[PDB]
Amino acid sequence: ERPTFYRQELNKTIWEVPERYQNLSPVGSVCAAFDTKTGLRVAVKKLSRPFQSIIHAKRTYRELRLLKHMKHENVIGLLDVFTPARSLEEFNDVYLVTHLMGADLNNIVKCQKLTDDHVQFLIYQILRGLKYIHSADIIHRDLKPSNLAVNEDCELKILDFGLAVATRWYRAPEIMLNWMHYNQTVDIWSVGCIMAELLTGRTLFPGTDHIDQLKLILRLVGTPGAELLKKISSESARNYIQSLTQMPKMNFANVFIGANPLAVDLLEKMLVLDSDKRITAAQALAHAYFAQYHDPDDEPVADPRDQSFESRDLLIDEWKSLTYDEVISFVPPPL
Ligand SMILES: CCCCCCCCO[C@@H]1O[C@H](CO)[C@@H](O)[C@H](O)[C@H]1O
Ligand SMILES: CCCCCCCCO[C@@H]1O[C@H](CO)[C@@H](O)[C@H](O)[C@H]1O
Repeated sequence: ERPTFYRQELNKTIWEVPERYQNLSPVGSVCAAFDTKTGLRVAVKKLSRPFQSIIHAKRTYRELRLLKHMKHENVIGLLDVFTPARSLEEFNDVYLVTHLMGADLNNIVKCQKLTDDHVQFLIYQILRGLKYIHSADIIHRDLKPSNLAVNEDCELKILDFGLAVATRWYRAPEIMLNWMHYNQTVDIWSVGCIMAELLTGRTLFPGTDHIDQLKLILRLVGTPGAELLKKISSESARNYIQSLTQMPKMNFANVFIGANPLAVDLLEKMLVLDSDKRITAAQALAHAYFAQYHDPDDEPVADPRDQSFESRDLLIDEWKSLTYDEVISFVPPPL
């Protein structure tokens, strides 16, 4: 079963991969390549210093376990995870493979004009992915147009977590403020931002820094009431924003002109300041805007994940060894 490998140097390091992967070419760290096995293009990444230390080794372990768990049409999946190591002593390097998708929301929104119909389809698919991820007790904290890949048949996948500045544009405000603990609806904020952009062709909130970012948000959704108070995040953050000048809530129908009234009704549930009042992925899926696609029996949740490890105090070589095993025991997606 063991594949045949080959070495090569690639920008200050040796890559040692199976020969089904041809024409490795870097974007770092990461390489794009072509899989002669599946006839498709792929992305390959080699972790750096997986086992730097107790801290890293265990994070490596947790991240790998998380990634092999991801099994959903709208979410990225492992094609392959391999080591050139033939045994534990020489075990230091881990390599990951997924499909290299073709296009992303960023580049398609730059040059095709979407209709209300395209948008429903697209956003449906993100929501479908989000719900799965969320169900897995995971918060993407970084959804954005370039995190969202699509292929020729218009299938969309979310990509950008547990792995790898050009945008605070999609960040929930509470993340601007350093809330230190987050609701999953942070992502929902990003989703409304992305939808607005797909509808209008342009960025909803193109701030040039953290503070300017808040100001733009406040110009659309309105200054909040004394729920400023329940931000003992930072007295000086609190005061700072209390100092801002006050803005009325804009009516979304008068901002998103020509849009499907169902679509405007959705944004208004997603672009809400209080994370406690944002609609969740699950509810968004049922919104009448998606009537054409909604199918409650076809919008699956993630299965239970065993996370015993997270508490155990292990030395580095124990952590390294639990990693070796997950490598060994990776079983590939069919076809
Ligand atoms: C469903 C997701 C895939 C993206 C589709 C690419 C954009 C197609 O093209 C769009 O089609 C509309 C009519 O259907 C036209 O009115 C628009 O002007 C045009 O930009
Ligand atoms: C820009 C000025 C207003 C700040 C945004 C309001 C805070 C968002 O919502 C807050 O998020 C927290 C979790 O993230 C929750 O624990 C809080 O209960 C909730 O109020």
